[PDB]
Amino acid sequence: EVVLTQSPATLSLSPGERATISCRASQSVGGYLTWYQQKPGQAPRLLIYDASNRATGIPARFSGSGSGTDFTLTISGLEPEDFAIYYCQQRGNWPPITFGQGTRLEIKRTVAAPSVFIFPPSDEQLKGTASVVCLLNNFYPREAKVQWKVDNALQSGNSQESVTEQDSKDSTYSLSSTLTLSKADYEKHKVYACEVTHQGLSSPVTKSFNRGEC
Amino acid sequence: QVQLVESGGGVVQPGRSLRLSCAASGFTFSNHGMHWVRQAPGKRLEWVAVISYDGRHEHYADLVKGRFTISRDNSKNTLYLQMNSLRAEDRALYFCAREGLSRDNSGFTGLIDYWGQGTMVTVSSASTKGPSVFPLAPSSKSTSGGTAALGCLVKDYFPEPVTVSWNSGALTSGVHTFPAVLQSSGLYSLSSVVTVPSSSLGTQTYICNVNHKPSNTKVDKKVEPKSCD
Repeated sequence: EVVLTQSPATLSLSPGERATISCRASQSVGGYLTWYQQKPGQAPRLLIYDASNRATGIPARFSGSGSGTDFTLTISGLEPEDFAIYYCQQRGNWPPITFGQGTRLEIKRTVAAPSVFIFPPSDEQLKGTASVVCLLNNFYPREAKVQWKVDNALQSGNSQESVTEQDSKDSTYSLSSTLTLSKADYEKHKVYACEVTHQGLSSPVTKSFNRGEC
Repeated sequence: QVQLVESGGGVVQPGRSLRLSCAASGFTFSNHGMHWVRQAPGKRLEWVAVISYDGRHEHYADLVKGRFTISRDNSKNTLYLQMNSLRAEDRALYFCAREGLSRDNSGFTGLIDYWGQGTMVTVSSASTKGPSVFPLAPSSKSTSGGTAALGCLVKDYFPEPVTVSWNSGALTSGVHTFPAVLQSSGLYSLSSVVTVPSSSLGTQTYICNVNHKPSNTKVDKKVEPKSCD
């Protein structure tokens, strides 16, 4: 199968700038390369086919170029509606029809460290499981990590995280991580800490509480 | 005026079957080859299968070979995807897509030009269940420099989705409802938070309105501030 590799994985730009997205194939596919745009909760939309031909209604600011194994999607004068995910697809050697892994074009803004909040389990939930929540609010860029520690023991495999889509107004993201323990284990320990790693923070920030503190 | 409307999506037990449909209109269905492409939430697009305009030829992705069957009924402009021996990893949004006409009115092109909005397929043996809603009360540990964070933990429900609003919809600013997450129990969980001025904790009540229509369950949870230390 033809492996399609897009680069970069994510592009951070602002309105008015030029976006350059690459798509490289493991083997030659001539000019049989298509580009799609996909917005969350929406199906992909045909942009360019045959490497450089724009589909009906697609504005001239979108231009495709390349041949063989190297292709490029260039978006000049970026507009708000251009921020989405882009995929390349080849029809030079198939089946199977193959797609690139996608490139995320997001809005660039200046770094904003996350405001960190931590929530102990509710009395109501305590009445057989305990969930501890850590909130990383309105930060940028998107990359952020949360590490859980119980009585200073690094936690593994017992937490799940989720991230919001980039805010349309302030261009920030928010992340929430939940540590789930059995009530027995929760009553078993005292210190619960959420360690946050984000580039807006020169060093990791730790947010914690003792069982029964709040 | 090209339209492709998928249907048939829903929850299916692991190992069982499900047949998807795609009603086409706005173009000459019998002249185009058709495809099925899937995509797991937040994941990449994955081609599934293709069928010629006259149904004489089909091709499948290696992951579905021998399990899925693509077919069509040109007399009713309908495309089908018979899925058998379903697996957890088959979960995804299934799109039926049209491919462009061929030079010769005979071969495949692989030029997928129109996509339907898809139909969701979930493979699980979990029973439908409304969520338990727990408060994420504001306290010293969740209040920073004039701003307080509070929310609701919408836990253990199936299947998706749930909707969350604050103060009957009057509170929208500062609200963040995160993507649901699948627990090892097979049940979903999600959190909805909102940041407000610390100065409002004593003058404004906060309540999260949670709705899970698959189980037709409604829950309004009051989130009250707590003292700490």
